Order: sequence, then C-alpha cells, then structure tokens
Amino acid sequence: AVPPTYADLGKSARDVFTKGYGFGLIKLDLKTKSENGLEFTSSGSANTETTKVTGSLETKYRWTEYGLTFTEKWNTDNTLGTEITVEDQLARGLKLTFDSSFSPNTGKKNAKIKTGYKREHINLGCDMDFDIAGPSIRGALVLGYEGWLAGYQMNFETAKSRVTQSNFAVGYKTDEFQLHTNVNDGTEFGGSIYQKVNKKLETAVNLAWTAGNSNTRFGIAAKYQIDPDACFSAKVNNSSLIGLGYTQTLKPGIKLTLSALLDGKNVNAGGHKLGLGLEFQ
Amino acid sequence: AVPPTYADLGKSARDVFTKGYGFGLIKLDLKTKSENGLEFTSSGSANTETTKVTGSLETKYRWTEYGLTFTEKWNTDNTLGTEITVEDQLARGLKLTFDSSFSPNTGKKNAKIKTGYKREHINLGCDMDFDIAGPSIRGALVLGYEGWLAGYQMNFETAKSRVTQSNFAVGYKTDEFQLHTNVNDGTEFGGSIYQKVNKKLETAVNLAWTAGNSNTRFGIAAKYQIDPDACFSAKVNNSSLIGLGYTQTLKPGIKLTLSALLDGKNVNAGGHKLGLGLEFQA
Repeated sequence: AVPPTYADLGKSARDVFTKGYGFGLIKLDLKTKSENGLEFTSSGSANTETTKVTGSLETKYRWTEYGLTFTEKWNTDNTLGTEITVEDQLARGLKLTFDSSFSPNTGKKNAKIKTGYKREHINLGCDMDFDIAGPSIRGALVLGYEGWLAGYQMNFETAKSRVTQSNFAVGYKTDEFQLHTNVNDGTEFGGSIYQKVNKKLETAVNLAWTAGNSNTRFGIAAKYQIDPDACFSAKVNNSSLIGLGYTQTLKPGIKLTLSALLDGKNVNAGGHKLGLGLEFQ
Repeated sequence: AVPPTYADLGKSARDVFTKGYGFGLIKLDLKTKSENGLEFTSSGSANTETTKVTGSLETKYRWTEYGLTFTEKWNTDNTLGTEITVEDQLARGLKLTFDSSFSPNTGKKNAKIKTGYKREHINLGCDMDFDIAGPSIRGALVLGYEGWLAGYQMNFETAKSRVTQSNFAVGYKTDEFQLHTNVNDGTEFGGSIYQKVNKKLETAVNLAWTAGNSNTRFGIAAKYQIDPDACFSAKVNNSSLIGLGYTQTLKPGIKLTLSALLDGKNVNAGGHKLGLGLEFQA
C-alpha cells in the first residue's frame, strides 16, 4: 500500500470530469518514443473564440541504466525549460529533480529543487523554490492505513517568514471506490466520490463550498466505454452546464474527440461551445 | 526585371490548376507566425481511400539580423529534416542552403547543398546531392530580355557519369499575362497560358503531348474570388474529368475547403472523389 502524493488525492474523480472534453478548442497532439533514447511530444491548441493558437514542444531523453531523465520544454510564449530527474538511485522510492526555467521576453530566471520519498504507508515531498523575490518551501505528507488516507500540506514564504498555506485531506481508497475530502486554509471545502461501477462504467460526484457563503456547487459526471474503440462522456453541474464528449479510435494510435457544452435553459436557443481533438501516438 | 528560377517558369498557371483542390483527403492545419522570432505549423492528413493517416510538425526560426533561417520538419513516418539558409550575406541576391534528411525507419540519410544567384536579367542555380548511391549535380539558368524568358536545365549523375536530364524553356511574362513552353529530354512538350483577367478572375489553359504519340492532353481552369471571404475554383480536362472547389472563411483565421472530382460518364450516378480542408491561422 504505497499511497499517492498529496496532490493525487481524489485524482480519479477529477479525471472523469476533465478527460474526453475540450470545449472551444481544436487540439492536436503528436507523440513518439524511440527505443531507449529520445521521445518527442508536441501540442497545438486553437481557441475558437480568441483566434489564439498555442504550441508546445517537449524533448525527453531517458538514460534507463542510471534512472535519469533529461527534459526540454519550449512553447509559443517563448518560455524555455529544462529538467533533470534521478529516481530509485540512492534508495528505492527516492526521487530528486532539478528544474530551471528561462524567459527571453522578461529575462526571468527560475530554479527549483523537488525531492520525494515513498514506501509502504507513506508518501513525502519537499519542493524548494529559489525565486529572487522570495524563496519558498512546500512540504507534503500522506499516510496510509488499511485503505484510509490522511494528508497534510503547507507552504512557507521566507520573505514574509510566514506559513501562507495549510491544507488537510482525508479519504478512503480502493480500486473501485474513492472518497476524498479536503479543507484549504480553513476556508475552502471539497468532497468527491468516484466509482468504477463495472468494466464499462465510471461515475463521479463533486461538492464544493466556502466558509461564510451559504451556497454550494455540485456536479455529477460519467464515462462509458461502449466498446474498445468508442467512448462516451457526460456531465452536469448546478450552474446549469451540460458537457458531452465522444471519442473514437479511427486506427490504432489515432483517436478523434468531439465535445459540446451547453448553457442555461436554451438547450435549443443559446450560445453553446464545440470542440475537436485529434491524438496521434 | 529579376527573372524567376527555371522551376518557377509557368508557376501562376500551374497554381490555378492545383490550389484549392484536395480530392480524397481530409486535412487539418494549425499555424502560428512571428515575423520576428519563429513560426510553427502542425498538420493531420487522412487519405480516404488508403485509410492512411499522416501527421506533421514544422518549426521555423528566422534570425533576421544575419539573413538566417533554420527549419525543422518531423512526421509520423519517423522522418526528420533540417535546413539552414543564408541569404544576401556575402552579396545581394546570393543564397546558400544546407539540407539534411534522416530516417530512423528507412535509415535513409541524405545531404544536399543548394546555391543561387540572381540579379537584373539573370537567375542561376546549382544543387549538389551527396547521395551514397550516386552524387548528382543539377544546374539551371534563366535569362531575361524585355518580358521574354529563356531557360536551360540539366542533371549529371556521377555514378553513370552521364547527363540524365536536359530541358529547355521559352516564355513571355507580364503581371497580367504569361506564356510558357518547354521540351523535356527532346520528348515531352508542354505549353500554358495564364491570365489575370481582373481583380477577381484568373484563368489558365494547359497543353501536353509526347514525341511518337499523335494524341494531345489539354485542360482549362479558373479561379474566382467572389468576395474577400469566399472563393470558387473550377477545371476540366479532355480525359473528361471535372474538378470543383469551394473555400469559405467561417471566422477570421478559419477557412473551410470542400472539393469534388467527377468522372465523365457517370456525372450523377457513380463513385466520385470528395475532399475537406480546415485551416486555422493565428
């Protein structure tokens, strides 16, 4: 029972809401990996409302002999990034990342070190940000006990010399069922349930509210694998939004996604959104 | 009066026949540009007959301070490409290109140098191929005189130590009218007329025939810009083929193209070819 990281608590439920939908976008993804050396991933995204087209490239080299990864990122905003990762090297479940960022636009340099350790019942992490205008430290811990999970997460900004962030999470996790709750900063409350109902159906419910407002946001979602080549997603929330999504494998390694978003009661009148995605592996 | 390269002779006419038609293909293109910085194009292409789907990614970086371009291509068939170009560097109208291809799939490695020089009345070029299985040299010249144009073009394959290609062209060229003719290898004869009739209409006629066969192939084509948002193309040839093409700007930066190709006999009762393109531009 190696538990997930603090950030991965409630992930499954989040995935049923997010994957298989891309509203107001034409998305194009190209991925290829070579035997042992390089790998390349590129994405293009055109926003049909803003007429803005975005692009990104990632180049990855895995030295599988020494648990090393070297990654280079580059996007349309001219941002460059580089990342070096060592995993399972000094000890099993240990991971050390060095990450550097550069902006030719602004000349903004950033550097980060990320460290992790995980093993049976425990998942820990510590990220160090060496910002010029105030370094910080993020620390997180998840403990596992017979399907139960408890996490704590905090951020310390050295400039203010003050904790600026304090989050708790509590949950229960099997492969077929997942209960997640959290309170951020004594202020934001979230809750979710995920269910793998059978081989073909996944479902999820989400709840969110805020101390000092009587209101509640909630939503319900599903994913249905019709056959091995076709997949349907549907969701609704109490802001009156409907999402629909359809994914079809055209050929091995090629998937086409169509998605739609509705608003209010004009389910035949108002301004909806469309989306189209194409993924190539 | 700087003349076009040998390859660009008759281009305008060829463009009226080729552009705005994509039969048997579903195309999706996403493009973004920076005059200063770089440009990016990514593409998806399905052949509706072969069920073959292609995907591509091109990156271009212009260092406008030193007349440099760097271009990178990558596709789904695993092919990689690289091209570096220097222009107007040592002298105005001089251009030098280094070109490399590599295939992890076909292992095929190819390298090329291309050189050019152009100025008033003259356009010359020399491309050098450093293939393992036979280096080759392509040389071309176009000379201009008062609207008239004459070109010669040849290829020498060092492996056979023999000229494998010898082409002549003669034309007349203004901005509204273009006459082009050529004979390849003393064997293939081509001729074309292009006309920019007005702001909205372009038209073209093509002729081709072969030494030792009495037959002739010809075609007529047109391009009509209806308004700034809509564009129609139509063509026919004497093999009884009809091409139709329609392009519509749906929103600024988004164009949709539909095309159809019909065979003669079954004009409205057989299997014809359709095509669909969507272009997204920043």
